[PDB]
Amino acid sequence: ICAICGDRSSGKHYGVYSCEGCKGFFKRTVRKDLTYTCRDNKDCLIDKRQRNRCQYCRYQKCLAMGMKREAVQ
Amino acid sequence: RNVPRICGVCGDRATGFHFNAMTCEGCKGFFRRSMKRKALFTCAANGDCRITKDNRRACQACRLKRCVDIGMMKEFILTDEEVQRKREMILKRKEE
DNA sequence: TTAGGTCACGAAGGTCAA
DNA sequence: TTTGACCTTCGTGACCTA
Ligand SMILES: [Zn+2]
Ligand SMILES: [Zn+2]
Ligand SMILES: [Zn+2]
Ligand SMILES: [Zn+2]
Repeated sequence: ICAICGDRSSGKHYGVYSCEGCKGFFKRTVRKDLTYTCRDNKDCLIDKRQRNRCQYCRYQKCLAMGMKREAVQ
Repeated sequence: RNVPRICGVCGDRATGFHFNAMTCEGCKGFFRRSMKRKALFTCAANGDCRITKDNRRACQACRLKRCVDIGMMKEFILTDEEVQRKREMILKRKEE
């Protein structure tokens, strides 16, 4: 179970169980130091279906659920 | 030998001695590969994490350095030579 | 006694078809 | 230009023979 979007979990990654999606999105995010801006209240609901709704809140949750940046290379 | 079955690297349960120090079956495997491969670990932190049965795999550089401080010796690691050799003599003596 | 050999598992990387 | 299902490496360690 992915502590981020919920969808199936390939297994832990950068410190947290997570789907393949939330893995790539978190890698790409770091390796490129991308920065997103929240379209609304910054507490958007993140799940399998609407995990792409807001990049800011997605990534943000990743950190929140404990994903480490230095775990990425 | 009667000395506590506790690994001096990670506090895990030790299965005895390995390359001259009381260690878990995991740190043994580690310490050897490390030397045989001549690896160069470098600790992100300030070179001083605490090795534990659970975090160990976190910072290799420190694990290794720790292996080394509790006395593990490379001396005890068979060369590539030694091995091939024995492996052979024994194998030939399979001659039936 | 411990040594090396196994090898089934992570967990990091990467590829590219949509 | 992002996704994410899939695939590639390789370090791990529990077990085992000797
Ligand atoms: Zn997810
Ligand atoms: Zn948002
Ligand atoms: Zn140990
Ligand atoms: Zn360290």
